[PDB]
Amino acid sequence: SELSERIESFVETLKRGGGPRSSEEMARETLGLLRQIITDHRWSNAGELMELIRREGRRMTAAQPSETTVGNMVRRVLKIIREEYGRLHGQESLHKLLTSDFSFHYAQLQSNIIEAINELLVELEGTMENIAAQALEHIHSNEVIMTIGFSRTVEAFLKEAARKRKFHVIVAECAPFCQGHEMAVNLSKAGIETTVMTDAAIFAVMSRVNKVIIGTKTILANGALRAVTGTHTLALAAKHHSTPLIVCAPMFKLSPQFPNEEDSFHKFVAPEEVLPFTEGDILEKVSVHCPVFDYVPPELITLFISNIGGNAPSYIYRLMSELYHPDDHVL
Amino acid sequence: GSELSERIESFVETLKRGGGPRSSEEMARETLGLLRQIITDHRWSNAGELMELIRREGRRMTAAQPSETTVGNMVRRVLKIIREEYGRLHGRQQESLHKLLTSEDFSFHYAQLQSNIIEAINELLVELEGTMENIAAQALEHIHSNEVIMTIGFSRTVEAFLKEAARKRKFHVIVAECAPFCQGHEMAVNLSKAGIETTVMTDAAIFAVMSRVNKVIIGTKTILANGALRAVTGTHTLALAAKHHSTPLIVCAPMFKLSPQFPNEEDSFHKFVAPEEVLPFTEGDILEKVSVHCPVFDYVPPELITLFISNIGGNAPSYIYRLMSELYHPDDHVL
Repeated sequence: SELSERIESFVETLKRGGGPRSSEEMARETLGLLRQIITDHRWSNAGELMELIRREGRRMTAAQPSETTVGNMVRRVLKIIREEYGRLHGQESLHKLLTSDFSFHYAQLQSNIIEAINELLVELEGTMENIAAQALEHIHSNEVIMTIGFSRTVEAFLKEAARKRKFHVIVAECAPFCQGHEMAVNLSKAGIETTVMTDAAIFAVMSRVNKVIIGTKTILANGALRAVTGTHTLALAAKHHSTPLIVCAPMFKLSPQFPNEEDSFHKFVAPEEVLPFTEGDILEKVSVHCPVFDYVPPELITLFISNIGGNAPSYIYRLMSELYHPDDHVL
Repeated sequence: GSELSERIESFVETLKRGGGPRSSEEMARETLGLLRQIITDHRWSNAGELMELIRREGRRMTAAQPSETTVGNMVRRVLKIIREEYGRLHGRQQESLHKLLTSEDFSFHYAQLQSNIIEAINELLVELEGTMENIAAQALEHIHSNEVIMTIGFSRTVEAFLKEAARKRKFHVIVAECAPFCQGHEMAVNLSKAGIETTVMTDAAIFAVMSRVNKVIIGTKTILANGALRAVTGTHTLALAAKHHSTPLIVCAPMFKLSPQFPNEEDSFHKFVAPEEVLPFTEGDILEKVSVHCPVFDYVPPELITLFISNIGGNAPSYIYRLMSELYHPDDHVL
């Protein structure tokens, strides 16, 4: 019952508040939990294993829809299972239509699944290092960069680029949770000549910014972004001034979902962050809304930097085909 | 008398043959002096006869070199001055709805007229003296610290603008040479002598460098009726790149470069010169079949222009229609 209590603790942590702060920690925890589910649970065929994984994935995704990394890991494990079963047993395209199965047992499938999960974890470990390594090809000397909020990938990007180049960074605090101050302090401690501003100044100073480098929470199927609130205005200003918008996002933040799906997209938190409880009687008559995430259309994004290199949003669909099976979108 | 005719012939021959005077300010001053001499050293009875004489002289001077719009601008300014003086000293405009809802002759010689006109012309000449300094004085309210300015060709007004701004602030200026007459090198070295930290490049790199440029400050040869520009070649591309990157485009141009004509005279708009500058005569037999065109001016639509800086201050391209309505009379456009 150790696995059951681990699953319950994970679900409760997802529901109440994020234990693993970094998304990489969440992905690693999900992968470890899925590995324990595969090993400990007793299954004969591949189909029953897939349906079990689907059940726990549905529970975990229902725990917190905004946290898409859990669902991404579940779907990656499902595609790994499908690929291994196909390899040990014997893609919607025009070629397939013109040219032209579970419930079979294979004893050695489990070891292949386990080793595939292990190599997936190994790849997961070094994503930020790869992004930082390729950072130096996009920053030139005496450049001006703009960042919104706090993202570890972007700060690693900038700190690796700062070892050989001198550039200016402008960080806009992400109100109400003003986490841009922490990133600005961290970058200033590395001597990167940073500046702190509020969101309201973004369009005021974008005319003097050479390029924008941002992180994200989720990349959708069409190349759209689920980012921190205020990123849509940032992208609109960048498009207005034609400054390139670079998104430093690893491959596990890539979700096969589409924008218009149940409208449970943004995450709404207590209005105490926006309007304090000490205002008084006016709070009876005032509707306060505090979204924490924002939708960014794919046409406002210039480039995607990931552990496999640089890509355009127009190619994102292909990265969907190589990662998730079309029958695992619904989960 | 005879000396006036000799001066007129010399002026028209200098206009139609080559350069002279060097600067547009000097050309405007010479045109105004010639017009003053015509007004004084000639006998006319009515104001209409003086207007007809000025019309004939201006027609000849503009036919000498249509690309030099400053001569026509001075002629039309003198005609407007004559109209204003006759109206003020005879009775007590601009074809508005107000005049249409509330409902001429230029005879009746009045003795006090002529002298008054001369005075007005002198006033005009006075504001020709401090025009460049007036434009340059307001450079410190458009340049901020560590800015990146970009310029095309050689412009004395822009040179004075930047040299006055550099006395109290540090900024970077990129000059794109205006091929074939690479006059941007002279402006670049002139700015470098003032320690403005200037960069030189060919004007094929305008779009590549526009991504790192904060403001574009350029001169012009003529401002058209709708706010359009007749500028050196490559200015239309520069404006297009600035509009693509939404970098503000500032035009530093005096008030005597305003021409009441519209861009529908496209045939004579550009000044086509010998193709020797583009393709040398030493190419050989291929010159027999190749068509080479070397325009020195091009048309910039008003929608690509952000601001107009002149000796009367800053303005938007949407207000140009008013300024010319205060400078020229509608019946004097055709001349």
